[PDB]
Amino acid sequence: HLHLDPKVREEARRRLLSAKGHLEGILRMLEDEKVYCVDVLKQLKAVEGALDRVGEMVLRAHLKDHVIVEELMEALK
Amino acid sequence: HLDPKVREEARRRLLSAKGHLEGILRMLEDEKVYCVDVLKQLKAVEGALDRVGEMVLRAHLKDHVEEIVEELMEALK
Amino acid sequence: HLDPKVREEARRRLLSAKGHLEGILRMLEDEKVYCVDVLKQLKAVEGALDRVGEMVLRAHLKDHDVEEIVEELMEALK
Amino acid sequence: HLHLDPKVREEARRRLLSAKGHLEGILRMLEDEKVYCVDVLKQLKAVEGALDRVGEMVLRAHLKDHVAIVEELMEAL
Repeated sequence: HLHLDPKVREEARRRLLSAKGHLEGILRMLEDEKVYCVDVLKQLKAVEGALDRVGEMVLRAHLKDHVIVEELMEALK
Repeated sequence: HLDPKVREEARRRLLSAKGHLEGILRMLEDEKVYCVDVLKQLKAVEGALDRVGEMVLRAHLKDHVEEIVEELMEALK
Repeated sequence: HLDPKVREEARRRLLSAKGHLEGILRMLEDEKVYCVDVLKQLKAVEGALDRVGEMVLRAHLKDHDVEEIVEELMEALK
Repeated sequence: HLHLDPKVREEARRRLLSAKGHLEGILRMLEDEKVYCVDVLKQLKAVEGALDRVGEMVLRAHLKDHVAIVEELMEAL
């Protein structure tokens, strides 16, 4: 629906690849025996923080374009 | 140590979340992007992550001073 | 500027939120406290605040210097 | 259900009083004619941030106690 600026696209793709790499790390850690509950929670929050950052970039580009409301709101909620 | 059963369930759930994350990557690697669809997919993945975080916290809590609480709050905050 | 009707609705909703907030204050000013209820009341007040922010955001959006506009918004949304 | 430490109680009380003071400020600002949407959103976010701090205080106290139910807590979180 939008031809995203390659710069924002490549930037978002980099942050998600990182998020993905990080999630694969948690998956591997979950293969170990002495894995701590707190470590899992912390790392999950880290992946979440990275996704939020990508969401902001996408939201930014979406708004700049349109600056529709119900659909946007529905997505933010 | 995180319960082995929760560990297994967490692995299964995060593997799917990881697959979902790659779907978002593919959406971005396309020149045309539906920003709101992407925002929704991101929230969906965040929701799946939250559910696993919820499951691990619950087991960690059912299980259960200063050190304990301190580490938990650190993980939560 | 923020729609006059929105400012009005926002004041009414925030006045109740404030009244709710004082209730949490009274709960704490009590030597005996139900932690779980206090956590629930807080989340309830947080929800009322969110609904007001939601209303204000919506009106702000329905209305819409693109660059500057988005910059400020994202700054508010933080 | 719990005889909260006067120290924590007075601290949570002080922070809520400030939160309330801040909310009454927003209410007054909403009486002005040139109020900006972003300012309201920002200040509301500030009130929320202060409420989160009091909750983290109440949660820490709740946890220390019970570590020394899970459904009710999760339910509240």
